[PDB]
Amino acid sequence: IMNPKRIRALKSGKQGDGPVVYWMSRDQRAEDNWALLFSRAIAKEANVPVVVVFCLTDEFLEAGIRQYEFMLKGLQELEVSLSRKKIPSFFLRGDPGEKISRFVKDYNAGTLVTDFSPLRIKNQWIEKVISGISIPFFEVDAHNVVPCWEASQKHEYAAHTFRPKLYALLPEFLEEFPELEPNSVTPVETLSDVLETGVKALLPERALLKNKDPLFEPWHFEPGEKAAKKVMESFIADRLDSYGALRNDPTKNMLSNLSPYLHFGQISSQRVVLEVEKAESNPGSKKAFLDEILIWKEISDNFCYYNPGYDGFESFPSWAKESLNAHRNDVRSHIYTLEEFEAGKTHDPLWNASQMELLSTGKMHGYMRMYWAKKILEWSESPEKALEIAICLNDRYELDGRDPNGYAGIAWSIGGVHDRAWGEREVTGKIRYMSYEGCKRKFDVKLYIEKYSALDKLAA
DNA sequence: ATCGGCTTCGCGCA
DNA sequence: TTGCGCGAAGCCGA
Ligand SMILES: Cc1cc2c(cc1C)N(C[C@H](O)[C@H](O)[C@H](O)COP(=O)(O)OP(=O)(O)OC[C@H]1O[C@@H](n3cnc4c(N)ncnc43)[C@H](O)[C@@H]1O)c1[nH]c(=O)[nH]c(=O)c1N2
Repeated sequence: IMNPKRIRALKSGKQGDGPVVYWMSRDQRAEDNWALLFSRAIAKEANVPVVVVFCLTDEFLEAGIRQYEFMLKGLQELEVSLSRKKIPSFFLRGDPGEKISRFVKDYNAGTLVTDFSPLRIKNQWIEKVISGISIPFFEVDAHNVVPCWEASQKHEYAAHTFRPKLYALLPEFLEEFPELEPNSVTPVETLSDVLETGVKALLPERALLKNKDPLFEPWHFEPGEKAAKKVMESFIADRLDSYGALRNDPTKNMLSNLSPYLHFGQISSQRVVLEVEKAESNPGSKKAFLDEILIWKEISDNFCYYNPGYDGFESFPSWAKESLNAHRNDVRSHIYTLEEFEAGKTHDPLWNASQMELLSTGKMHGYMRMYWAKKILEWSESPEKALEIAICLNDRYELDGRDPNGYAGIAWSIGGVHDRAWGEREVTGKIRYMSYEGCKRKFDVKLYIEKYSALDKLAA
């Protein structure tokens, strides 16, 4: 009934006479969720209800109010969404490995389902969970069109080798979603406290302007499943046609803007591809866009899955390692610390501008992110430091941060992963180089700089 | 084979 | 700002 290559058995065994509970984690949405549909499926063939369980963890302390509210404001809207289909959602606070354990016990779950994520800490949690349960345990890729473990059984060296695999698998996986049928059988803190608690927890780290005013502008992106869908519709109707020709222009904003929604799972990219595919646009712009949400977004999962040190210098390709190592003792033009990068006090004002876009909006322009990471590698004392600075700023300040897409982007920029070797230079070696004067022939750099000049002088 | 083609490069010049 | 060919560069896969 559903394509069963989207399921992997974690733990086998006997079905409890209790509810089917979805350990929701990555795909925080009620529609177009292959994982919650699997849950409803084996629930219905069991005459049991489905419930959903979410577990909140101290990981929010590692980022910002901006993300925590994006996720929490979302989950309030999910709660109404599930409840109106008779699906209870329960919200746990703590370590999954040992609270999902207690839950499975306290409620005698018939079976357990979770979505798929390649992040290391999730594979730790699944382990702590299996060790402590005896009921079955399933994982479902609800996040990729083509399940990650089916797309490829190895690390793909680049897109041109991955892309033929994905598209061969595409006609059998690109399909429509079925309706989420409500519970036939009507079947731990409240959500409002966790929001306010967390906020009081994070306020003293809040980026403030020099006049105590918060730096973040929460209005560029309304959180939520509802909201996500208006973003994609308006993008397919207004911006898709221009995506190819205007995407590399930080002065326009012809991006789809879906990445904070995708990251928190508030929208499936399968619904997106689906709607794009029937859309009558420029074939140029579709291909470019399909390629970003399909090849690049998914090889970003393949990356982390097959490379446990996805955030490490060790996961760069051999040639990139030799090159950067050969240039470790090169004199650097400038050397900034994390904090000088952080507050945009470099000599480059294009760079500082993108540091200001990231600080205030929560979302740096896809093209600028690539310049940003490279001038970090140029102006830091070592690669490993460069890498560690760009991760830290990516996850602290991007709304889409803490994401497979993030590590594999940084790897690309600093370490050449999924890229190729270019003319050898000082410091950066054979890693692909970008310049301010290459930026000038592509967009009106002065316009970008002008937009974010009013922040730097009043940052501290 | 073994060779072309490779996300998002820079640069000069029309 | 446009595009177009060339440049330096390591390596996958048909
Ligand atoms: C230095 C640096 C740092 C990061 C990233 C790249 C670079 C160069 N990326 C990837 C990319 O920059 C990001 O996905 C886009 O900016 C998404 O913004 P839009 O949704 O507007 O993209 P746009 O509308 O152009 O593309 C649509 C979608 O395609 C996918 N996509 C586009 N560019 C991609 C890329 N380079 N890699 C993978 N998937 C891509 C994403 O799902 C994106 O939502 C990333 N992404 C992310 O979600 N979180 C992050 O924290 C980072 N970090």
